Amino acid sequence: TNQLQYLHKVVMKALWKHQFAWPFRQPVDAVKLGLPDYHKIIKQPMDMGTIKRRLENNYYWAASECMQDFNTMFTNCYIYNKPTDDIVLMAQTLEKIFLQKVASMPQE
Amino acid sequence: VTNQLQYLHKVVMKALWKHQFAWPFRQPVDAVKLGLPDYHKIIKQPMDMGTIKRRLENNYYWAASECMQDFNTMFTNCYIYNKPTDDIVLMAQTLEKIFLQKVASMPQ
Ligand SMILES: Cc1noc(C)c1-c1ccccc1
Ligand SMILES: Cc1noc(C)c1-c1ccccc1
Repeated sequence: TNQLQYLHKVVMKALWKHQFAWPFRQPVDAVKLGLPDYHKIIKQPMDMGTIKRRLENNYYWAASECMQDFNTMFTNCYIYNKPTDDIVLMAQTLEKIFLQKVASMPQE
Repeated sequence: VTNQLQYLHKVVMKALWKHQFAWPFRQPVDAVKLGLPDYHKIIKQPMDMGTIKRRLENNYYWAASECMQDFNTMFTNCYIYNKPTDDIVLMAQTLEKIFLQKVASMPQ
């Protein structure tokens, strides 16, 4: 759709290149990061790499569905991490940009 | 008074305000009442639907994005402060899904 094209080419491209985006471009690697409780707490892992691949494989049926995945990614970060962790501030910044760009999305 | 702000008031806020899970969000978190002495130490910008509704009623917002950021802050505060297993997190997620669904059809 026009909306999914906007989410891919306008919203995602703007988040992806951001200086705080690198932790969110691929799944959380709990082994590498040494977080053995990560998958016990976060039951629906999500990241922008997964979202981008879904957008490109025509996985989504509606823009809302893609937006839900972005939300899961941010929510997972807030739920798992300590409120004072830098990663929370990084998610908040990206999330604010996501909403700004979503506000200008085409209507269909 | 913009087309988008009207949508936020008449479609988004209308849908969320009356929801069966909305009650904890209709007024600011009362840390004294709930016995949460650390709430304001962790959450620096409290937000709730009553405040947002008032702002929409009183033409406080200059742009739809500003209102959208208030909704987002309300939900994000809830995910950051509470434990992963708290019911309030599920309630917030249910409301936020509706928020995103409706926002996907907001006028461009
Ligand atoms: C992203 C993200 N969400 O939770 C954690 C933990 C991360 C993360 C932190 C550092 C590097 C990569 C991912
Ligand atoms: C909403 C909300 N966010 O954190 C807390 C704590 C609440 C809350 C829980 C029960 C009743 C009212 C607010």
